[PDB]
Amino acid sequence: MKGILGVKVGMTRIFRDDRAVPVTVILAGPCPVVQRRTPEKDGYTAVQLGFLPQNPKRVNRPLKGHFAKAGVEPVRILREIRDFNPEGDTVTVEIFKPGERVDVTGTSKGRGFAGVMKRWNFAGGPDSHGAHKIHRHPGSIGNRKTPGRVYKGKKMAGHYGAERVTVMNLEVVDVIPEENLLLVKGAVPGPNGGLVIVRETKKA
Amino acid sequence: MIQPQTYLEVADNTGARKIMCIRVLKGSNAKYATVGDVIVASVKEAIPRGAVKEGDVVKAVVVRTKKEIKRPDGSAIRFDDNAAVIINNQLEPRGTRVFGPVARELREKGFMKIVSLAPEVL
Amino acid sequence: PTYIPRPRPPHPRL
Amino acid sequence: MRHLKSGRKLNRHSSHRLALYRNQAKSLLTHGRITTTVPKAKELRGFVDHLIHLAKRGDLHARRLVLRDLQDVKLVRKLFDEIAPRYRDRQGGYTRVLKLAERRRGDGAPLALVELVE
Amino acid sequence: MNRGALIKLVESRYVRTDLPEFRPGDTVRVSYKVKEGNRTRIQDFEGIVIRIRRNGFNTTFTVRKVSYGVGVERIFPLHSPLIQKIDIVQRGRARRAKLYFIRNLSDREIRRKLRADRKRIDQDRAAERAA
Amino acid sequence: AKHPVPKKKTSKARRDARRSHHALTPPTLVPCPECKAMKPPHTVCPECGYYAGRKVLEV
RNA sequence: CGUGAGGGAAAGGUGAAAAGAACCCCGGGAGGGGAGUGAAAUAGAGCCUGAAACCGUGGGCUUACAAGCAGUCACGGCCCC
RNA sequence: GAAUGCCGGCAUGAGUAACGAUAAAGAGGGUGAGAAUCCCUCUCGCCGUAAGCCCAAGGGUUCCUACGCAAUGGUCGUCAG
RNA sequence: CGAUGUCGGCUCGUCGCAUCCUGGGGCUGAAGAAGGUCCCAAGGGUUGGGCUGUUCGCCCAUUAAAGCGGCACGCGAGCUGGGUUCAGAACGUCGUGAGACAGUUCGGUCUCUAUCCGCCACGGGCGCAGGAGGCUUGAGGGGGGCUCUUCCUAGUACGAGAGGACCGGAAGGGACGCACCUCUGGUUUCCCAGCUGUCCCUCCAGGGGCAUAAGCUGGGUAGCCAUGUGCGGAAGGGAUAACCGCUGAAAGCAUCUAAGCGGGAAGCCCGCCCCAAGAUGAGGCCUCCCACGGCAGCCGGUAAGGACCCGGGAAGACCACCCGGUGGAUGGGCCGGGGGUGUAAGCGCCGCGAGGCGUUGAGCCGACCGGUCCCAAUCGUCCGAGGUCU
Ligand SMILES: [Mg+2]
Ligand SMILES: [Mg+2]
Ligand SMILES: [Mg+2]
Ligand SMILES: [Mg+2]
Ligand SMILES: [Mg+2]
Ligand SMILES: [Mg+2]
Ligand SMILES: [Mg+2]
Ligand SMILES: [Mg+2]
Ligand SMILES: [Mg+2]
Ligand SMILES: [Mg+2]
Ligand SMILES: [Mg+2]
Ligand SMILES: [Mg+2]
Ligand SMILES: [Mg+2]
Ligand SMILES: [Mg+2]
Ligand SMILES: [Mg+2]
Ligand SMILES: [Mg+2]
Ligand SMILES: [Mg+2]
Ligand SMILES: [Mg+2]
Ligand SMILES: [Mg+2]
Ligand SMILES: [Mg+2]
Ligand SMILES: [Mg+2]
Ligand SMILES: [Mg+2]
Ligand SMILES: [Mg+2]
Ligand SMILES: [Mg+2]
Ligand SMILES: [Mg+2]
Ligand SMILES: [Mg+2]
Ligand SMILES: [Mg+2]
Ligand SMILES: [Mg+2]
Ligand SMILES: [Mg+2]
Ligand SMILES: [Mg+2]
Ligand SMILES: [Mg+2]
Ligand SMILES: [Mg+2]
Ligand SMILES: [Mg+2]
Ligand SMILES: [Mg+2]
Ligand SMILES: [Mg+2]
Ligand SMILES: [Mg+2]
Ligand SMILES: [Mg+2]
Ligand SMILES: [Mg+2]
Ligand SMILES: [Mg+2]
Ligand SMILES: [Mg+2]
Ligand SMILES: [Mg+2]
Ligand SMILES: [Mg+2]
Ligand SMILES: [Mg+2]
Ligand SMILES: [Mg+2]
Ligand SMILES: [Mg+2]
Ligand SMILES: [Mg+2]
Ligand SMILES: [Mg+2]
Ligand SMILES: [Mg+2]
Ligand SMILES: [Mg+2]
Ligand SMILES: [Mg+2]
Ligand SMILES: [Mg+2]
Ligand SMILES: [Mg+2]
Ligand SMILES: [Mg+2]
Ligand SMILES: [Mg+2]
Ligand SMILES: [Mg+2]
Ligand SMILES: [Mg+2]
Ligand SMILES: [Mg+2]
Ligand SMILES: [Mg+2]
Ligand SMILES: [Mg+2]
Ligand SMILES: [Mg+2]
Ligand SMILES: [Mg+2]
Ligand SMILES: [Mg+2]
Ligand SMILES: [Mg+2]
Ligand SMILES: [Mg+2]
Ligand SMILES: [Mg+2]
Ligand SMILES: [Mg+2]
Ligand SMILES: [Mg+2]
Ligand SMILES: [Mg+2]
Ligand SMILES: [Mg+2]
Ligand SMILES: [Mg+2]
Ligand SMILES: [Mg+2]
Ligand SMILES: [Mg+2]
Ligand SMILES: [Mg+2]
Ligand SMILES: [Mg+2]
Ligand SMILES: [Mg+2]
Ligand SMILES: [Mg+2]
Ligand SMILES: [Mg+2]
Ligand SMILES: [Mg+2]
Ligand SMILES: [Mg+2]
Ligand SMILES: [Mg+2]
Ligand SMILES: [Mg+2]
Ligand SMILES: [Mg+2]
Ligand SMILES: [Mg+2]
Ligand SMILES: [Mg+2]
Ligand SMILES: [Mg+2]
Ligand SMILES: [Mg+2]
Ligand SMILES: [Mg+2]
Ligand SMILES: [Mg+2]
Ligand SMILES: [Mg+2]
Ligand SMILES: [Mg+2]
Ligand SMILES: [Mg+2]
Ligand SMILES: [Mg+2]
Ligand SMILES: [Mg+2]
Ligand SMILES: [Mg+2]
Ligand SMILES: [Mg+2]
Ligand SMILES: [Mg+2]
Ligand SMILES: [Mg+2]
Ligand SMILES: [Mg+2]
Ligand SMILES: [Mg+2]
Ligand SMILES: [Mg+2]
Ligand SMILES: [Mg+2]
Ligand SMILES: [Mg+2]
Ligand SMILES: [Mg+2]
Ligand SMILES: [Mg+2]
Ligand SMILES: [Mg+2]
Ligand SMILES: [Mg+2]
Ligand SMILES: [Mg+2]
Ligand SMILES: [Mg+2]
Ligand SMILES: [Mg+2]
Ligand SMILES: [Mg+2]
Ligand SMILES: [Mg+2]
Ligand SMILES: [Mg+2]
Ligand SMILES: [Mg+2]
Ligand SMILES: [Mg+2]
Ligand SMILES: [Mg+2]
Ligand SMILES: [Mg+2]
Ligand SMILES: [Mg+2]
Ligand SMILES: [Mg+2]
Ligand SMILES: [Mg+2]
Ligand SMILES: [Mg+2]
Ligand SMILES: [Mg+2]
Ligand SMILES: [Mg+2]
Ligand SMILES: [Mg+2]
Ligand SMILES: [Mg+2]
Ligand SMILES: [Mg+2]
Ligand SMILES: [Mg+2]
Ligand SMILES: [Mg+2]
Ligand SMILES: [Mg+2]
Ligand SMILES: [Mg+2]
Ligand SMILES: [Mg+2]
Ligand SMILES: [Mg+2]
Ligand SMILES: [Mg+2]
Ligand SMILES: [Mg+2]
Ligand SMILES: [Mg+2]
Ligand SMILES: [Mg+2]
Ligand SMILES: [Mg+2]
Ligand SMILES: [Mg+2]
Ligand SMILES: [Mg+2]
Ligand SMILES: [Mg+2]
Ligand SMILES: [Mg+2]
Ligand SMILES: [Mg+2]
Ligand SMILES: [Mg+2]
Ligand SMILES: [Mg+2]
Ligand SMILES: [Mg+2]
Ligand SMILES: [Mg+2]
Ligand SMILES: [Mg+2]
Ligand SMILES: [Mg+2]
Ligand SMILES: [Mg+2]
Ligand SMILES: [Mg+2]
Ligand SMILES: [Mg+2]
Ligand SMILES: [Mg+2]
Ligand SMILES: [Mg+2]
Ligand SMILES: [Mg+2]
Ligand SMILES: [Mg+2]
Ligand SMILES: [Mg+2]
Ligand SMILES: [Mg+2]
Ligand SMILES: [Mg+2]
Ligand SMILES: [Mg+2]
Ligand SMILES: [Mg+2]
Ligand SMILES: [Mg+2]
Ligand SMILES: [Mg+2]
Ligand SMILES: [Mg+2]
Ligand SMILES: [Mg+2]
Ligand SMILES: [Mg+2]
Ligand SMILES: [Mg+2]
Ligand SMILES: [Mg+2]
Ligand SMILES: [Mg+2]
Ligand SMILES: [Mg+2]
Ligand SMILES: [Mg+2]
Ligand SMILES: [Mg+2]
Ligand SMILES: [Mg+2]
Ligand SMILES: [Mg+2]
Ligand SMILES: [Zn+2]
Repeated sequence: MKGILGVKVGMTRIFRDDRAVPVTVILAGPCPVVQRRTPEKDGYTAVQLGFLPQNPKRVNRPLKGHFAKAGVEPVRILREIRDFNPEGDTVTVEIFKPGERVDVTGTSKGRGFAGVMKRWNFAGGPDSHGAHKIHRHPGSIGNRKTPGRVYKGKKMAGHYGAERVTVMNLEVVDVIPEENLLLVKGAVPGPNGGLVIVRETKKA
Repeated sequence: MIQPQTYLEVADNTGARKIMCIRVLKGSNAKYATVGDVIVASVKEAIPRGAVKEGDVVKAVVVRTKKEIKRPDGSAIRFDDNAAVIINNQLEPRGTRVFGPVARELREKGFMKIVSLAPEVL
Repeated sequence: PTYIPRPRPPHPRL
Repeated sequence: MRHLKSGRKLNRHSSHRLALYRNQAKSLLTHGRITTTVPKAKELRGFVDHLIHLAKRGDLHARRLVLRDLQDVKLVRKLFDEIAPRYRDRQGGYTRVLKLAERRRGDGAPLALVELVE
Repeated sequence: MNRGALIKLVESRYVRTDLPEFRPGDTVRVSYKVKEGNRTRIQDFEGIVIRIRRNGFNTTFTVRKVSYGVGVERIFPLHSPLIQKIDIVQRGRARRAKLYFIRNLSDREIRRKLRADRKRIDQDRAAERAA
Repeated sequence: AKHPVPKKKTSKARRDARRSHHALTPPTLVPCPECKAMKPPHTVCPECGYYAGRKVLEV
């Protein structure tokens, strides 16, 4: 298993064997190893990486001593990669070669309080033929006296988006290590400027 | 984007001029036919002494559509109408000629007779 | 006790 | 949702809002300082800045552009002749907004002042 | 970081430059490389460019042509490597950027509405007087 | 609708418990550097008319 | 209230005596705080007595892993006499 | 202690729905203990076979002016039928 | 009976299993292919139409299939109201009659405000024996689970022929789900142009109001989007169902079983995605502060930190969350690029003129990508450990 942190730059498309290829561009590297997790000290294996340099005048004392115990300049974000144990102390995009498959995690776009039609693709109501103020409504939520309650997990309106989402089996399309770029074919969760994680794919 | 109730101009010389799609032959519940897709239709308007006549329930292949078809090279093509060519159960054209341009998509989908007969494959 | 608002008709349970 | 949308609405349709901004532009340019509410104040900045900038350019075209929102030759004359010259080397930032300590009694609204700068 | 610039950077390897600028209302001939399994050949497509939508590398123009009785529009990507070449055949004058209206016009009404752009035709002939 | 209604009167315990979130936050205040009078931060001082270290309006 | 015939309420009590609170203080006023009257002013005119529901301030015990017709029985803790 | 009892009082729902045409407002100046709400000016909008003007019915001082803001005004009020 | 709203439809599902399809099997009057019958299996799936108020049913066109039932014949404080089920009117029929009818016909008021449980979301409090900033383990949950065609193997096995495999291997689809906006396609309430009437500024020229809460029309960035794009169902490991066995007695034979072992499903456990230590059983690791002054208690000044206040944000109903606060690019302006519009005003020339041409891809120009301290995030305030006992 290998992973690296990154930022979603945006989408475009390239041309590869006379074929339009939609791609998302990820500024991934470079990620300093900040702490390693061993089954000795921690009970599992992982590598806490760092990403994006931070103004020292904004890094408080508990965190300063954490980076110092690794000899790493203070960084904005710290995320771990499970069961990944690199050799060096820096993880760069050259750990991905074109033609590989990756899974990408991001924070999906925040739809806020979302109705049942937008959230759950409910059919809504009719818009004519006598419908009375129910055009975007969910209809029935239960039975009658039996069971006398609404199930847990019932699909209702409420906050939708800004949650953790992972797309799987995204083809790596190109790697531009001089700019620490990573071209992935397809869509990636969340907005441009958002944070992503780019692991090896668990599909086969 | 052809669905049941859609009218299509008849692109061949079978005698039919308009057909109204009643089914999309593409699995259990496909919603739409585009170029290359077989449909079942009803002859709504034919000329007299034709191989087909109004009322016939015939098969057809859609050869050009008003909605654009996209392509792997990033290009897209759209026509001024939805048109179709009437075919037999072995996918061959019941007629003798095909009027107008046809979608290149018809080639790889196995309509090489209809592509040959076309005055132009766009 | 000014005006007596007449009550809604019941649902026809016939 | 509202993602990446620029523009306050201020509970006014398309033509009321504009007339609000144009009436506030007229009043501020006229008196040099007006008091309004904080949200209205923040939006008036850019509306008024652009006019002052157009006056700095001084061409006939600009005058007629400005006159579309201000409609007062005399005030537009004052804007081109007295106001614009004292910003010749100021690259933007022709206005400022400073919040006020007290609220109105009848609707508790927070106020602020808007003024042209020096 | 400059996200726009990175995008621009990623695109640069594919940006064409060798194509004649044109405008909606121009009549143009696109020579487009297309494959007829498994051979590949050039298929010309001549028509009025009715529309150009700009997005840097992602610009795409729409060309309209009537063909054996049926109106046909194709959309090309202005940097597609499938475009072999583009030839300007007529320079027409539009009053607006998008010409969807000509879809409902007669042949003579189109000709009346898009009269020859003498000013840019003079430029096309003004050039090609080179070394 | 079919006109929903409360089914029992709310006990003094449940009523006041719903108000367990109804207390006011005392106003945020800071001393003014010039006249030392207490006032909310980020506003012109209403007592001496000073902000950012200068006179800004009459009071 | 009802066009009308007609229907048809609620609402008593300062103190022995107005001695019904000069004057001063806060306040726009209302209201209060002093001063004064009285045997008595939580008899101050929104006035005898001043019950209960109901609202509140303060104090003692108690309560944020708990299953309830709210009590009863037992033991233990804390507070008071 | 019960009569969907009678009269009175006070709770709950609740700081909740609502504050009565989506013609529309902004600023400056003045008054005043107090001003989004009163006066003045400037800008903006609405009506104009009317949302302007004049009669009759009906209403009965609501007219004009001064001094007022407890209540009435669905907020505020220094303004007012 | 001091009221338990009644058909059908819509919406929304959830369960059963006597299984419609898909998976696994035994027997076959099972050559192959395709069927029949019974067993195991409820994971997923189970189409669009014509008629009728219909449920039902018939029909058309498909499909792997177009399953049957429970949930107050599920669901009217969720909708509908065509039918039933008031008062009108008429037909047939019955009644001298008034009127009557599981007889027909046309029409006929469906109630803004959710208190408690339940459900979807989001906080506040306290707790997790010192206080803090991070990063995490995953007990336990939830989600997901479908399937078809074509090709190779091979016109081989099988078959007189027609027809036509297993096993194994490729490619492409339908529907569904999550995400996204590069392309395609929407919108884009003032981003640009054009246009009529009228009132106006200022007479021309140029413009502004109104004609809708954009006057109309042609366009249209960001965002939000599907009709558009990416990706998912798995693989694999384990244990089983029916069923098939190996070895094997009782019972010299035989027997899948009594000792023991093996194979075997779209199902089950795990695996994948998401939540998740209020998991009070309150977990772990990295790092920071640390004996404060005075009478497991209290009252004070601090610590590491935190909150307030502010500028804001593809975060958002409030709240919360995330970023920034002058040692600063957070918002606003200004500048550049993008992008939209499609050649401004003014002047010069031409035409009696409406106009035309040039200056000119001009002018105007929201949100996009960046730059720049020009304006505003001034100045500050308040909380906040001294670590119980064995
Ligand atoms: Mg993340
Ligand atoms: Mg959704
Ligand atoms: Mg949807
Ligand atoms: Mg709908
Ligand atoms: Mg209705
Ligand atoms: Mg309703
Ligand atoms: Mg409606
Ligand atoms: Mg909805
Ligand atoms: Mg019911
Ligand atoms: Mg129950
Ligand atoms: Mg969220
Ligand atoms: Mg016929
Ligand atoms: Mg006919
Ligand atoms: Mg034709
Ligand atoms: Mg909206
Ligand atoms: Mg912004
Ligand atoms: Mg409002
Ligand atoms: Mg308007
Ligand atoms: Mg501007
Ligand atoms: Mg301020
Ligand atoms: Mg304030
Ligand atoms: Mg109802
Ligand atoms: Mg209703
Ligand atoms: Mg109600
Ligand atoms: Mg309650
Ligand atoms: Mg009470
Ligand atoms: Mg209480
Ligand atoms: Mg109580
Ligand atoms: Mg309560
Ligand atoms: Mg409350
Ligand atoms: Mg409280
Ligand atoms: Mg009366
Ligand atoms: Mg009377
Ligand atoms: Mg009496
Ligand atoms: Mg007496
Ligand atoms: Mg007396
Ligand atoms: Mg006495
Ligand atoms: Mg007396
Ligand atoms: Mg005084
Ligand atoms: Mg007094
Ligand atoms: Mg007092
Ligand atoms: Mg007194
Ligand atoms: Mg005595
Ligand atoms: Mg007493
Ligand atoms: Mg007494
Ligand atoms: Mg007495
Ligand atoms: Mg008393
Ligand atoms: Mg009393
Ligand atoms: Mg108490
Ligand atoms: Mg427990
Ligand atoms: Mg406890
Ligand atoms: Mg005991
Ligand atoms: Mg009794
Ligand atoms: Mg009683
Ligand atoms: Mg009573
Ligand atoms: Mg009450
Ligand atoms: Mg009451
Ligand atoms: Mg509230
Ligand atoms: Mg309520
Ligand atoms: Mg509410
Ligand atoms: Mg109400
Ligand atoms: Mg409200
Ligand atoms: Mg109302
Ligand atoms: Mg009103
Ligand atoms: Mg109103
Ligand atoms: Mg209007
Ligand atoms: Mg103004
Ligand atoms: Mg004023
Ligand atoms: Mg006022
Ligand atoms: Mg006032
Ligand atoms: Mg006035
Ligand atoms: Mg008139
Ligand atoms: Mg009179
Ligand atoms: Mg009267
Ligand atoms: Mg008067
Ligand atoms: Mg007066
Ligand atoms: Mg009053
Ligand atoms: Mg008052
Ligand atoms: Mg008063
Ligand atoms: Mg009085
Ligand atoms: Mg009142
Ligand atoms: Mg009042
Ligand atoms: Mg009122
Ligand atoms: Mg007031
Ligand atoms: Mg007064
Ligand atoms: Mg009953
Ligand atoms: Mg009752
Ligand atoms: Mg009852
Ligand atoms: Mg009842
Ligand atoms: Mg069911
Ligand atoms: Mg069974
Ligand atoms: Mg089966
Ligand atoms: Mg089988
Ligand atoms: Mg079988
Ligand atoms: Mg056989
Ligand atoms: Mg077989
Ligand atoms: Mg099943
Ligand atoms: Mg089922
Ligand atoms: Mg059906
Ligand atoms: Mg029909
Ligand atoms: Mg039907
Ligand atoms: Mg039916
Ligand atoms: Mg039937
Ligand atoms: Mg089958
Ligand atoms: Mg029912
Ligand atoms: Mg049912
Ligand atoms: Mg029902
Ligand atoms: Mg109803
Ligand atoms: Mg119903
Ligand atoms: Mg119900
Ligand atoms: Mg109900
Ligand atoms: Mg009916
Ligand atoms: Mg009806
Ligand atoms: Mg009746
Ligand atoms: Mg008869
Ligand atoms: Mg008779
Ligand atoms: Mg009849
Ligand atoms: Mg009827
Ligand atoms: Mg009718
Ligand atoms: Mg009837
Ligand atoms: Mg009605
Ligand atoms: Mg009601
Ligand atoms: Mg509630
Ligand atoms: Mg309850
Ligand atoms: Mg919490
Ligand atoms: Mg912990
Ligand atoms: Mg688990
Ligand atoms: Mg639990
Ligand atoms: Mg073969
Ligand atoms: Mg043979
Ligand atoms: Mg196979
Ligand atoms: Mg875009
Ligand atoms: Mg788009
Ligand atoms: Mg588009
Ligand atoms: Mg577009
Ligand atoms: Mg757009
Ligand atoms: Mg504009
Ligand atoms: Mg306009
Ligand atoms: Mg005009
Ligand atoms: Mg003019
Ligand atoms: Mg006007
Ligand atoms: Mg008007
Ligand atoms: Mg209209
Ligand atoms: Mg438009
Ligand atoms: Mg459009
Ligand atoms: Mg398995
Ligand atoms: Mg055997
Ligand atoms: Mg044996
Ligand atoms: Mg055994
Ligand atoms: Mg086994
Ligand atoms: Mg096994
Ligand atoms: Mg499967
Ligand atoms: Mg987590
Ligand atoms: Mg955790
Ligand atoms: Mg437990
Ligand atoms: Mg914990
Ligand atoms: Mg905010
Ligand atoms: Mg901060
Ligand atoms: Mg600071
Ligand atoms: Mg900035
Ligand atoms: Mg900036
Ligand atoms: Mg710009
Ligand atoms: Mg540009
Ligand atoms: Mg451009
Ligand atoms: Mg020109
Ligand atoms: Mg010009
Ligand atoms: Mg001109
Ligand atoms: Mg002349
Ligand atoms: Mg331009
Ligand atoms: Mg620009
Ligand atoms: Mg700098
Ligand atoms: Mg301070
Ligand atoms: Zn001060």
